[PDB]
Amino acid sequence: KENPMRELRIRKLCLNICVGESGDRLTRAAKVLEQLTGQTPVFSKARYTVRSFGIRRNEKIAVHCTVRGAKAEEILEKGLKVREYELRKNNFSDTGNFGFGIQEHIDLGIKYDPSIGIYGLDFYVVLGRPGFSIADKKRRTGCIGAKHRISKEEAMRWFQQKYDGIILPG
Amino acid sequence: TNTKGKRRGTRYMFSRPFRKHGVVPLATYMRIYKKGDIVDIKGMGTVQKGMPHKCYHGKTGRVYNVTQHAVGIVVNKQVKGKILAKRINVRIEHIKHSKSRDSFLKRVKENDQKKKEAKEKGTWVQLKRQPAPPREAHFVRTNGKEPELLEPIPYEFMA
Amino acid sequence: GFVKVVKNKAYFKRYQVKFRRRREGKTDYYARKRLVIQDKNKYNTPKYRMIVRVTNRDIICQIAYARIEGDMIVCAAYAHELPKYGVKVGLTNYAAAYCTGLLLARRLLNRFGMDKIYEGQVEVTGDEYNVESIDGQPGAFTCYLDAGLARTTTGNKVFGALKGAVDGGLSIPHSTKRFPGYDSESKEFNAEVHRKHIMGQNVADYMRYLMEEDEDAYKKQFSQYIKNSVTPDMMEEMYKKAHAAIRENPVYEKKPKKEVKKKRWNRPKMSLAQKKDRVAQKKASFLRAQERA
Amino acid sequence: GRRPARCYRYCKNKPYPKSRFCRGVPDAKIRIFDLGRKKAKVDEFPLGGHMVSDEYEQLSSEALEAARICANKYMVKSCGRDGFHMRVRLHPFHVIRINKMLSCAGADRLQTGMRGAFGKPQGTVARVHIGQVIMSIRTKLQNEEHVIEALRRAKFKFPGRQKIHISKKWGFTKFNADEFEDMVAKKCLIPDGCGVKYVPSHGPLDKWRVLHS
RNA sequence: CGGGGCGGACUGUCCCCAGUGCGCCCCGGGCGGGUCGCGCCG
RNA sequence: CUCAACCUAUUCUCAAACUUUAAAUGGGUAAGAAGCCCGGCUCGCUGGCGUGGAGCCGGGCGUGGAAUGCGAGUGCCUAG
RNA sequence: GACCCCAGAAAAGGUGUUGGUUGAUAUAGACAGCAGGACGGUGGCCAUGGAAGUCGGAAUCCGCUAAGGAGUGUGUAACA
RNA sequence: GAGCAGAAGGGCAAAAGCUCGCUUGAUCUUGAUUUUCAGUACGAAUACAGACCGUGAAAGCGGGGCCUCACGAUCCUUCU
RNA sequence: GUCUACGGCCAUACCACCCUGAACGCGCCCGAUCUCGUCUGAUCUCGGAAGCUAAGCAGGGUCGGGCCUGGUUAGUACUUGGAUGGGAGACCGCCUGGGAAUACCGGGUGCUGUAGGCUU
RNA sequence: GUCUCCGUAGUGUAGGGUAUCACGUUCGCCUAAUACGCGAAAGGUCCUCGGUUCGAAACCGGGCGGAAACACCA
Ligand SMILES: [K+]
Ligand SMILES: [K+]
Ligand SMILES: [K+]
Ligand SMILES: [K+]
Ligand SMILES: [K+]
Ligand SMILES: [Mg+2]
Ligand SMILES: [Mg+2]
Ligand SMILES: [Mg+2]
Ligand SMILES: [Mg+2]
Ligand SMILES: [Mg+2]
Ligand SMILES: [Mg+2]
Ligand SMILES: [Mg+2]
Repeated sequence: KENPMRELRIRKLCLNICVGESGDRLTRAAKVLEQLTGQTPVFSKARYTVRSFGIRRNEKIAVHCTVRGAKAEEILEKGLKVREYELRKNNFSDTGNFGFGIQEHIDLGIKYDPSIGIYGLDFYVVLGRPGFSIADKKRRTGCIGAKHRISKEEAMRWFQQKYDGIILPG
Repeated sequence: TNTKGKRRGTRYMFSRPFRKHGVVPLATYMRIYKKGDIVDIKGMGTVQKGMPHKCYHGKTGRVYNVTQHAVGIVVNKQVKGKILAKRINVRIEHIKHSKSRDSFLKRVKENDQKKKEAKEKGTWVQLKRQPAPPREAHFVRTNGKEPELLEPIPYEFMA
Repeated sequence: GFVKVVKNKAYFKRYQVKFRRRREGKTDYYARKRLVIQDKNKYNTPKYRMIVRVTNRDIICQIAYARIEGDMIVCAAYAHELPKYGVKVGLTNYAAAYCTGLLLARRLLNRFGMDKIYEGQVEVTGDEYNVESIDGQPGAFTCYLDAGLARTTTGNKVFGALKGAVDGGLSIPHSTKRFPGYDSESKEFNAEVHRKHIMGQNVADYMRYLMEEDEDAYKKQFSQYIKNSVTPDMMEEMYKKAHAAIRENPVYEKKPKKEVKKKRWNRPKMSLAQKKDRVAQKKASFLRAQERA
Repeated sequence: GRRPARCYRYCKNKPYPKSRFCRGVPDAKIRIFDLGRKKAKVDEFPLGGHMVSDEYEQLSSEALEAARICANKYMVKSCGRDGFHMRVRLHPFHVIRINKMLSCAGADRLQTGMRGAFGKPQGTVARVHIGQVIMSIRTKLQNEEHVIEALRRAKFKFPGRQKIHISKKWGFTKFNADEFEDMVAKKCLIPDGCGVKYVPSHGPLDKWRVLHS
């Protein structure tokens, strides 16, 4: 009934880890993303100086990576397994894309190394349909259109159908 | 007391018209400016290079020199009690062809051709344009309708 | 409602739309001005430019000059007329880009009558070639490449079209930094792997590459190459024959077709009377439905 | 310490509003512009009376405050506290200046005379034109004589000549009284608060069907 | 102020329910301008 | 239940250093013979081209190409 | 009171007089004068020390009626 | 509704803003012109022309800063 | 009747939502050996042709917003010139010419150039 | 009116990258007890608002207070 070009699918998984300050902590956090994603992470500087958070401007504060393709799908199932395939409905967003956070990186895949820290990580998957790339395109870029957009309700079905997930009322 | 700055008092003159900012349309670059043609000096503010001074905005002159991007214009300026012909270099963004000279050239072509046709068939035709003559006599028909009688209205206080 | 509506009535009242072709994402008016505008002291001398546009399935090569009423195209060549001679499959690649650029060059020179003079580089080599005007003969046609919005990195197909045109006889200012043979680290143009790209040897290697690792993947990728048996070993000869056929007959003939009816496929605009009747009916239906309760 | 109002009666200067160039302006004397039962609906107070100026002049914020109080006390006396609604329709947006000279027996003490004479903000006045409405009162239709007398008393607090006019509009609306009721009947007008909303016969029909439903 | 016959499109009356426009031809009434125009009157 | 903030559609009153819109008066230019139209020649400038542009040389066109009024142009010396 | 500039006056008033606008009453007898009636519940309720129609807060009704306001003012401590 | 060094005004969106890459046209020259104006100078600016370069695939753009301010005769000294 | 490439004017063209789209086309789409770029073949670059018009795109619709153009507002506001006009003034009237702008009420919703396709 | 300077622990004061000193206050020691003395702790919108800045007590514009110096020649 539905067109094959309307099928929902994962655009990117967008792992992010934010630490307080630049230092060995950030470098070891970068290795944490590198081992999980098999991919070189990128550091993010602080936009402003905040004395309360003890961060200075243009200081490396966080490390983040974007994972696409089958690699993203395999990372998502590990993280969902940490949350026992149970996502709260507030986590799903109005734009049609959801995210969850994992407190401990060590539990899934990677053995703890004494050099490596105890860092957790942040998941935010972006859900898309075929043809969403027209917005990114340089030539003749355009908006996707209302019917082709993904709603919060559609994302919730996708989790409930693909991962037999449970959306708790929270 | 007033400053002598080149752009003093040009807040509105060099500003763009409402909802006509941004990219300059390219037909203004494709216009052809020969020597001896008459151009009006606007002076748009989007292009800051080759701008005319504020005293030439709204003036009309004759092109005497053509360069890669600008033209040389002989334009009359009045200084106290003397009018003297200034020569100014203005980029083509700030000028456009004057239609006063274009309409007169059309009329000359009509006049010269009309004279030619008149000689070929014989009789005489009027070439000069005359001032609006007094209205000729005419009849105005009532058409069986009495003209409506108008009356000044009484005054009463609006608001 | 808890946040100010940004796109309120006042937002649209002050909104200035961009140019139509800027809104469509087709024309870079910053680059277009520098490409189409002639010096005022050159007057009505045309400024020619080679428009190269690579489509998902086609390559379009046009030569045009700007006029106030719009661009005037003096000659056009397409990659979809390549099957008229030799190459019928694997269009919109670098080799086809060279062929359509060469076809545009030969077709334009034929129309102007300058084929015997300015033969161009008949023997295809990737090295830098530039045509020089011959004294006592009409000058070489000079035009400039209009890449459009394409990212002009090394190995872009728009430069393959440029290479075909300059080898065809057109004088287009360029350098070899953007040809596939250019080496970034050594700042050296190989001029031999560029010739391989012109002959589609990168594609030919890919076909014989995919043959030895995964057979069905090769069939998936080069499915239409299998039809009419276009094999890696015959690709260079196919492109040489295509170039020679371009040289011999570059003239374009059009298919006539007038045996067409006026079938209208778009709904016509509704008239004012129909709009008011529709509102009248909808008003009446709502009131009538209310009386049903 | 205020000068006599005759010194600032006439609109002699260009408008001089309180802005980023005119700083340090003392607040105006009048801070309240609506009194009475402001929450009364449009049908409650059909009759509207205006005070209209015949003179192009300046009205001080103190005078507007005095006339607003004078009209309020009489209406409360004659119509009850909830029997009317008054709207002052002039806001003192024009700042008047004073070039203050030392009022001592000596010009030697840096009176400076007329040097650097541009004054400091001294007050705010409202610029009124001929035919402009100064004050408006809406009430029931049997209080017409009380509206006229209340507006008559407030005239004595103003410099120039003012006329009392009983408008043909319904209340504070801009629609005629005789066409007001049937316009509401055919839903051209919809009441909100103390005013009405004109509903044009254009726009989406979805708003047309929320009416008539 | 409108009449006849064929293509689209609209309405929550959808039993051949109701309504609107356009493309061709056949008619009906009124109005204005030119017409060797043609007569009569001044 | 009420009072706030917020949003939405309205409502009163304003701007020398605000503005979508926008006069009257006003400023510039044009209303021909130094013009128009035919041919031709030169160029080291321009150039796909007999191109483009400019200059030069001959020839033909007077219904003198709005009104009104007035004779104009030009130089030196120069007081107060 | 008495003529451009110009040489002195405002707000606010007048049952002086003249003109005008709007509204109202009137032979089913207006207006003004002179002469009678101007009641019962009810000295209506809450305020109280007396407040009875008249120092005040709310209400504003009934009957006889031709007509009487559960009150316009004088007055009384309140009455009268 | 940001930013473009600063006062304000104008201008600017695959910009003139932000980030990268390569660079030194912020270089050597003659005239013309604009602005103030006496139509003198300085300062600033515009359009060219001749070199030598930078950048880009190229068209092109660049002889300082997006534009409106940011500066200095004779005599003398100092350097090239 | 339409589309593609390049455009001119730059909303009658924009914005929101809905419906339809035959054939070419334009796309979405598949892939990363080569060219070339990425934290990520997402973008860019390259090689393709299984699928799809869902989306872009085109046409249409909406008592749609905006925009464009009319009427009204209104010969009103304002204004050139004139008077030994009025008025204590503030200001106002008249003569002589010119003459707007909201609210409110209608109509319209891209035209078109060059080159090349599809449409029995 | 003109011109200049200063607002920081309870007091008097120092000083564009997490606020100093002394007195004072609190707690514990010594003393029969207080004081002295000894050992520890706490205390500060840097007058207010706006701006520059990554960052303001600081730097700049304002506004609140306080302290100065002037106002002469007839
Ligand atoms: K000044
Ligand atoms: K000034
Ligand atoms: K100068
Ligand atoms: K160059
Ligand atoms: K020297
Ligand atoms: Mg510059
Ligand atoms: Mg570019
Ligand atoms: Mg006094
Ligand atoms: Mg003044
Ligand atoms: Mg140069
Ligand atoms: Mg509309
Ligand atoms: Mg007039």
